[PDB]
Amino acid sequence: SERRRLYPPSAEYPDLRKHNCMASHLTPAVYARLCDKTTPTGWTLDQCIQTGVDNPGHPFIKTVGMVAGDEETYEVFADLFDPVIQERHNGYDPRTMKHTTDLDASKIRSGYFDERYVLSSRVRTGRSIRGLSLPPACTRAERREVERVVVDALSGLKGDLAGRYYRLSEMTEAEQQQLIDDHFLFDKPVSPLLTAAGMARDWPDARGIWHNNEKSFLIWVNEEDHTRVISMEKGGNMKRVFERFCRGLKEVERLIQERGWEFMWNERLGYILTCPSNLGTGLRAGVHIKLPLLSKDSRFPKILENLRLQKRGTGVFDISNLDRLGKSEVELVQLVIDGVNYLIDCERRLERGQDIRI
Amino acid sequence: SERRRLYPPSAEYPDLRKHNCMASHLTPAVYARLCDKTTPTGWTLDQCIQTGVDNPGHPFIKTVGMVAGDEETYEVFADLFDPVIQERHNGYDPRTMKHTTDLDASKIRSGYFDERYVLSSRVRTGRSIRGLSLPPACTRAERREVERVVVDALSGLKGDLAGRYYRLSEMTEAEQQQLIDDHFLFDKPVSPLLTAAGMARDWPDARGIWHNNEKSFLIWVNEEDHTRVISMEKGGNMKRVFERFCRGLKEVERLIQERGWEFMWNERLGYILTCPSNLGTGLRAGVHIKLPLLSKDSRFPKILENLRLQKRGTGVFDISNLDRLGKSEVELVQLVIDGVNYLIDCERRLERGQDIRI
Amino acid sequence: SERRRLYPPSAEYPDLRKHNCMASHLTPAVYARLCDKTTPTGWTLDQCIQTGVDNPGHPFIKTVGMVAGDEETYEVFADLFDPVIQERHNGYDPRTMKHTTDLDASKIRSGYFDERYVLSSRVRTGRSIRGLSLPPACTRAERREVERVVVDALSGLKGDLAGRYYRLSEMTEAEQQQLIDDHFLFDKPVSPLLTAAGMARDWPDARGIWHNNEKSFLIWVNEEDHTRVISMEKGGNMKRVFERFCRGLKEVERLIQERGWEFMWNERLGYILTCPSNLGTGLRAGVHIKLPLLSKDSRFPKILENLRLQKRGTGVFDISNLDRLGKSEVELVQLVIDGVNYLIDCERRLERGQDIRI
Amino acid sequence: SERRRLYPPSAEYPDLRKHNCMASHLTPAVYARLCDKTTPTGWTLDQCIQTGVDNPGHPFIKTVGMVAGDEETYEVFADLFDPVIQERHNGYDPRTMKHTTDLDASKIRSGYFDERYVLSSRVRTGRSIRGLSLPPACTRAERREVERVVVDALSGLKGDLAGRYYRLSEMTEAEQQQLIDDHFLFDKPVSPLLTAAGMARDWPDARGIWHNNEKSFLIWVNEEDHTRVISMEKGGNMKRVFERFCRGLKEVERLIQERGWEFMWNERLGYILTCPSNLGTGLRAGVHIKLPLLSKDSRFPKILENLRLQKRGTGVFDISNLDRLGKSEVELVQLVIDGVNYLIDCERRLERGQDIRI
Amino acid sequence: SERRRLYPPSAEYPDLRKHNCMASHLTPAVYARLCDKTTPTGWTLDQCIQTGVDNPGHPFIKTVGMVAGDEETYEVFADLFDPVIQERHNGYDPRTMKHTTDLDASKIRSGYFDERYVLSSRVRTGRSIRGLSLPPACTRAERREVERVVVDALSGLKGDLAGRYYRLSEMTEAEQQQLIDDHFLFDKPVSPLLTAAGMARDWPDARGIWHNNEKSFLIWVNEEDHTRVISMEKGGNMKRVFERFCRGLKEVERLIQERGWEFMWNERLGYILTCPSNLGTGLRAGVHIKLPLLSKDSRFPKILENLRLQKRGTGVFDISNLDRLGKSEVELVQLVIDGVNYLIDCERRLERGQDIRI
Ligand SMILES: Nc1ncnc2c1ncn2[C@@H]1O[C@H](COP(=O)(O)OP(=O)(O)O)[C@@H](O)[C@H]1O
Ligand SMILES: Nc1ncnc2c1ncn2[C@@H]1O[C@H](COP(=O)(O)OP(=O)(O)O)[C@@H](O)[C@H]1O
Ligand SMILES: Nc1ncnc2c1ncn2[C@@H]1O[C@H](COP(=O)(O)OP(=O)(O)O)[C@@H](O)[C@H]1O
Ligand SMILES: Nc1ncnc2c1ncn2[C@@H]1O[C@H](COP(=O)(O)OP(=O)(O)O)[C@@H](O)[C@H]1O
Ligand SMILES: Nc1ncnc2c1ncn2[C@@H]1O[C@H](COP(=O)(O)OP(=O)(O)O)[C@@H](O)[C@H]1O
Ligand SMILES: *CC(=O)N1C[C@@H](C(N)=O)Oc2ccccc21
Ligand SMILES: *CC(=O)N1C[C@@H](C(N)=O)Oc2ccccc21
Ligand SMILES: *CC(=O)N1C[C@@H](C(N)=O)Oc2ccccc21
Ligand SMILES: *CC(=O)N1C[C@@H](C(N)=O)Oc2ccccc21
Ligand SMILES: *CC(=O)N1C[C@@H](C(N)=O)Oc2ccccc21
Repeated sequence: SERRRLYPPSAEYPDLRKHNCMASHLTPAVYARLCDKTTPTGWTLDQCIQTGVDNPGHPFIKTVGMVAGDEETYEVFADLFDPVIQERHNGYDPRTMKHTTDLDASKIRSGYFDERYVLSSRVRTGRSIRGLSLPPACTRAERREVERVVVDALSGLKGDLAGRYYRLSEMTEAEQQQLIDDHFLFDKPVSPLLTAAGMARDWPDARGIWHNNEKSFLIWVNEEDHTRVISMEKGGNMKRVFERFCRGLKEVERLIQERGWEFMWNERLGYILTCPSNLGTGLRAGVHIKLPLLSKDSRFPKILENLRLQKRGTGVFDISNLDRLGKSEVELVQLVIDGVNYLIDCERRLERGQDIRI
Repeated sequence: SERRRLYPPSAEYPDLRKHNCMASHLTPAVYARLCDKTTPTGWTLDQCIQTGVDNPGHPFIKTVGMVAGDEETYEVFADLFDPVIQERHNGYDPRTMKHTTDLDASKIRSGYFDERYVLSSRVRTGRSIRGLSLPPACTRAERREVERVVVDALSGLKGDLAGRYYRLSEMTEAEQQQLIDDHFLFDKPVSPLLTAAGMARDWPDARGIWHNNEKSFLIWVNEEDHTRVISMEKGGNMKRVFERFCRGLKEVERLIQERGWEFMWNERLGYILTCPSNLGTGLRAGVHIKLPLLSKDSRFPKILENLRLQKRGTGVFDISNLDRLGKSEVELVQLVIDGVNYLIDCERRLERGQDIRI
Repeated sequence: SERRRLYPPSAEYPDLRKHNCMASHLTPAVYARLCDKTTPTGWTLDQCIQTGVDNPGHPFIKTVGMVAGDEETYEVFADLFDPVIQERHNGYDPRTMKHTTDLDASKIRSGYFDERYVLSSRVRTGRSIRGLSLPPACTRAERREVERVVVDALSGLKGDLAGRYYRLSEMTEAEQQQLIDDHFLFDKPVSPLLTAAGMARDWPDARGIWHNNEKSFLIWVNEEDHTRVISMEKGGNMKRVFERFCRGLKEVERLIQERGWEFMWNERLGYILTCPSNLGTGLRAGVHIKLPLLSKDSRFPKILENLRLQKRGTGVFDISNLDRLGKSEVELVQLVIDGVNYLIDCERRLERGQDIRI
Repeated sequence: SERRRLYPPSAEYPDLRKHNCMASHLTPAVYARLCDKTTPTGWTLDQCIQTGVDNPGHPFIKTVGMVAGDEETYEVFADLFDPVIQERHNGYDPRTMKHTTDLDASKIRSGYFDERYVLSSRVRTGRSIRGLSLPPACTRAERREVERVVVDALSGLKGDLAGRYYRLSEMTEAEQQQLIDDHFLFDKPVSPLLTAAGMARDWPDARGIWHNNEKSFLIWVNEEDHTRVISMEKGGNMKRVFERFCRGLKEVERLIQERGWEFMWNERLGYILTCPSNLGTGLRAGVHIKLPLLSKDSRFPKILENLRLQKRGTGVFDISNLDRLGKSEVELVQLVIDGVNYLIDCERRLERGQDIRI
Repeated sequence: SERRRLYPPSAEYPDLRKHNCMASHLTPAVYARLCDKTTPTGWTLDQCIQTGVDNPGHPFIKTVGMVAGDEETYEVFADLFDPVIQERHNGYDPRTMKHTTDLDASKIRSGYFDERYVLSSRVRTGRSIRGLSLPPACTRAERREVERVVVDALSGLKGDLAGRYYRLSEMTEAEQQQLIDDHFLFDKPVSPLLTAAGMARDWPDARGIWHNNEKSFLIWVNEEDHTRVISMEKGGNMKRVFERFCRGLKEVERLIQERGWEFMWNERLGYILTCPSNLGTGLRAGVHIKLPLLSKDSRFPKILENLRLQKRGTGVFDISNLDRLGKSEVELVQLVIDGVNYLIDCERRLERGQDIRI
């Protein structure tokens, strides 16, 4: 009979009285409006907000609290994501503003650093294959398809960017631990965020690591995104690292389109990834820095805020950029270079004169 | 989205903690089983049990608490009705037992009564036109169709059983009151049972009374059933009353089938009516009796139970038969005749010697 | 087979030849147009107009004659309701005009009355929970859900507006009668209007009364609407009564949205209720007045019409406002205050000089 | 399997190589376009054109060659009917032009004729009840419903226009023949045109004739349309005939809307009837005329064409108007009056001087 | 909305109060049961019974009154046809009994007649192509397909049974009349039975006559069935006529199956045709006889009944067999031969001694 009554959407509304951006930007009207929508692959709003709902989030710590199951999610649930995307990326408006992508290593300047605290340099991005559900919603078949596509493409790389693909299922635990310690691998997700998002399913099936012979170019397959590209260099020649990064990414993309596959990408958001915080470009060019001359400073938190830098624990700190949506890859790399140059120029403990220089 | 959850059937289960036969024979399993069924016309279980649920029923008073929206109901909701029908009709089992219908006025004997307390004699039955929803569920169009069919059929009656059809909408209030007082009309339903059953809808549209010239043969159209046939006689010659009743009913049925209409009827239940208490034949042959020599008796209620008689208030009492399902019309009339003959014979106040004679 | 023919809509058209606003504003074209529409929950036009069709209405008495089964009704059947709403609320046009709601007790002035005939003061409004069918169409599950939501919300009230919820099913008949006499309860619906609308179903299941300790703030749950809020004061300090009313209503609404529920509300109509006469705000601020110095007046009905006041029997009269749609709550309260001030000022029997003062 | 192929629409195209307006205005493109459309009641193009296809039509005789099964037909198959309607009604364009209806008997003048050849006067129109399929497609139930509606409405007529309804099924053959001879009945359809359209189905069930006591106002029920209204007068006082016609038609329409029924009517076409030739108003005001002074004239057909008159065989000729769509009823009646006045003024055989006077 | 109510089937029941086998074997229960069924091609019960309903049938004349729209009709509507088939074919029971078909011309004996009244001899049968709707329901495309199949098949005939196909649309009226007079053509259907059955649609499109050079073997395409085969001989050598008939029929069937087409045929009924009277074999072997020595006999109708013969008007009488279902073709031919031999043997007017000899 059609006279049976459904649960009112308000009955399913989460209890967000002690939470922290989905919780603040989710309202009864929005949930009721989106309670019945769904992407063509079956993704639904509750699945998007499950990770945030499960984890209330510690005070003073801002977490997005949602994920996307496929490309169509950002369109179907735009009314919810858009405020979150805007709040995350310091005012960027997905509805109106547009994103531009450039990967030219000629524009960059400076590049060379000073071997004082740079230690190492790295650049990282993510890429999702179109037509395949994202890790939060991907099934075993889709995950295996992503792995096959990426592996077959990378097999065609020639020259310096030529290496091998190692499957987690076929790798010894000791070797995996050694690679993790050497910063050349990813660990099994254990924090509540990933598992609540449902991205540790079927571990370690269909997760792998492709790295070049020199180990200066790595690609994680099915860890947080369909592909996570990394260009590393145990030094401070960010120019060369970014050059290798962009050229290898271009070659990988060319090989992807050769077989008929395309990276998810649209003008409003750019490259599409799971975490809305990683939308835009996904670039996280950064470096490692030392504790002594820097830890005992006066007000570096304000300095980092002024120069748009993100400081986190190594694994001595790690300094990178904050926002990926909006600015372009070359812009973000230049910003990081200028910020680290300022940091290593005004680090002087021999004298004083820190200027911040917003 | 198909992920939304319906209200569990147990959520809709009525609160029958202070009720009296649907309440005792309705259980969570039955409601859950039938919570989704429905007759082809859209009748549902909640509609069937609404009248009983609304009225808890006074203690010591047994009411069915149920109705049917059409014929298919008794099939669709048989798992629920059948215990109620069996409990009502003192053990009759609809599932196994079968019903037989006869209307021969030759079989009856005796007939003539004594003008002591008989006063008046009456016989009543009900009939439902197949293909049309019953009064609880009938719409305006179906009610008008029932009225048209019945009126056109009765127009063809000739001879003694020839009279006129009076429409309630075209009848003065004073005339209606006079007819009601003369026991030749039906009043607007006001008791909670009928209104809760939803049978007072659109009153007085499409309700009428067809009566012969002598007013000894009446038919109420759309009051409690599609048709309520009555044969009256201000006397005690039950033989003649039943003869006229059966012959007129046969003629009316013949005229009904002439135009292609059929009375609802199936072997298990016989003629189909709204109240499950009226199933079977609907016959309620009875008479009116006096107070003085009778009310002051010793244990008449036991006598009535023993002889299978129903005593109610006139409008001095009214005595008739109890059960309609099972026994046949001739059987019920003979039982009533024998019971009233016993009552009048063993009414002796001049002496004693009541024998009950179960 | 698809060759079977449906009943033409004109066949179902009611017989309104002796009725009084649905009958005047219902025409064959409108019924034919809306004969097949239905709200997503299954509400249909015939259900809306059943209450008016059953009750022809006494001459010179204006009754709306229709009800709404849910919010979408006012949209789906707008072509029928809109003329009715406009005729009821003295020219307000739902299609074009818009409604504004304010609940500020600072704007009100005067407030204090004279203890001559004021006796008592009261304010009343209604509120419907979104996502749940209205009482005319609500099922048992939806009614229980409404009761649970309201009770859980009111449990969070603290301070002066803190009290208890009493369930009808768990309340003695004598206590209920005493509360009714004290004007602190609602009686079981018995008028034909209520029952024909199907709002007495399942009585008294899921009907309750929540009142504060001082009994100056009451809330009827599932009597005529999902919630009926009342603020009472056995005096004439309308200012304080309205202050308590608005602050308590704001707190109740806040607690409602805390759990994810929202009151039905749209700009064109404001708060959505069953009777179209109660649309807009539902406010009926009024007072009780005495008979002697007032009943024997010259042309008080003209005075009430001029000052936009409604006078009805107590249970000495009750004087309040007429229209709720259009004017705002503060506006209506101020109008009532000014009207009663005029009445108690121009009540002079010591002398004459009534001015009406349209 | 869905791989099976339907017959191409061109396969069903009729063989119209020796036909006469459907054949000229039906083309392969139109048939292919409309080969799959259908009115909600199931009417299809082939049904519309069946009557024209079966009857090739004699040369020099123009017949419409199509009919409509219901109102929606004229909308659904407008691409085919519209050229036919325009060609029939001498240039009227249904798509752009609009129709206006008036029935005032005050506007008419003259009226009185000369008892030379007028003999008798008559006016005729047709009317279709909305919501019921037209005779070509109506089933038995719909035909009976039309008859019931018309009979119940006409029962309410009072005064001069009060009479009786006679059913064909209950009328003797001799009486029917006498009525036909007296021009007070219709004969069983036998022409191939009628039967090919399927309008003689179930004869004589549900066909009747309602006529007033004076027999000056007749109504044929279910002969060519749902209703055919006729006002007759064995004389030449066309003014009185038209007055009675219009007033009786107004009363009948009022009684129709009283019960909730409406005549089919839309601005573009006016009153909707089966034959597209009868669209617009259906008025055929005319008279009977004699042979001698008129037949042996010079160029009578030219005079009729110039004056917009239609001359046909009585059952001495019968002269009326040609077009119904476009001009209004009063306009058509005035045109007929002027034409007959001119005919009876220029009929002079005593002398010559015919002027035609286009 | 799904709350709208269909017309009850009893509303559509025909008015058969003055009819004659469908009318007697159609009852309200059967019509109600079959009111919604339909063959896969859309044939419905009302279409089947339309021909009988329209024509009441003269008293003392038995007509089947129904037709079939396709092969599946006899199965879908078996509950109605089966009593009619049984009543028509003197007790044959389609449900239980089975039909056997033989066409061997060796079994027949006698054959040669006496040139006294035989005059001419003829044999006729019908055949329907499987997968194509029967003439009552066939569209233009299906009719053209039947014509194409039959013509292409007959083109392959060689030897004595070689001739030409003449299309009605391409044949002069005078030639058609001459062929009709010579008993070598069929006339345009005009009887009410045919037109009511809807088998004169689109005349003369797709109707033809294929005849051999000697004109002793004819085939009517799309006149009453898809194919009507006839073998004629202006004499009395029934043996040769039947031999040619059976051999030509076998050759035609072989050519039909060559292209992948099959004659409709099932064991219960045999060859499937429109009129249920023609079911079984369709054989009507007969002869023409003279008036003088035969008309003036004593009890010829009794003789015809006893010998199972049918006498009808020529176009002097025509005598053939009565029943086709049951007995086989050879059986029917032998019965006709024996009956005519008896007739021409006991025709003696020179003396008496008629024996009837049931
Ligand atoms: N500049 C760097 N130099 C060396 N190792 C790095 C650098 N940046 C990141 N890593 C390594 O990457 C690993 C994971 O980094 P993570 O916090 O997941 O970055 P992301 O989230 O951008 O992938 C760590 O074990 C860390 O050692
Ligand atoms: N034997 C009788 N004599 C006279 N009137 C009777 C008799 N039986 C019933 N009636 C009349 O029938 C009316 C309604 O009876 P009711 O209780 O409705 O019987 P039922 O329910 O079987 O129709 C009463 O007003 C009563 O006067
Ligand atoms: N100003 C008032 N003072 C005291 N009691 C009141 C006042 N207004 C209403 N009531 C009480 O409310 C009860 C029901 O009122 P009702 O007519 O239903 O108003 P509404 O329809 O607006 O709820 C009555 O029993 C009456 O005593
Ligand atoms: N002016 C008239 N006077 C008398 N009888 C008339 C007149 N006009 C029509 N009739 C009668 O109407 C009958 C049918 O007319 P018909 O040709 O069907 O007109 P329509 O098609 O407009 O109904 C005829 O038998 C004829 O006698
Ligand atoms: N034995 C026969 N000899 C000559 N012509 C015949 C004979 N039988 C039938 N016909 C011709 O067949 C034509 C139509 O016959 P019909 O009554 O339609 O038979 P059926 O219905 O079996 O086809 C008639 O014109 C008739 O002349
Ligand atoms: C930013 C990110 O990678 N996130 C967002 C974070 C959250 N819900 O706030 O949790 C998860 C879980 C799994 C994968 C990615 C993230
Ligand atoms: C027996 C009868 O007519 N009933 C049953 C009774 C009940 N619910 O127990 O109430 C009603 C109401 C309406 C119509 C019939 C009955
Ligand atoms: C105005 C009101 O509260 N109404 C309207 C009234 C009518 N039909 O005119 O009937 C009912 C019935 C139940 C509840 C409310 C009302
Ligand atoms: C014009 C008219 O009344 N027609 C049209 C005519 C045709 N097909 O040309 O056929 C029929 C048949 C029945 C009723 C009316 C008409
Ligand atoms: C027997 C026969 O050929 N029939 C049956 C007859 C009837 N309805 O009784 O009518 C028709 C019409 C058309 C073709 C065949 C028959």
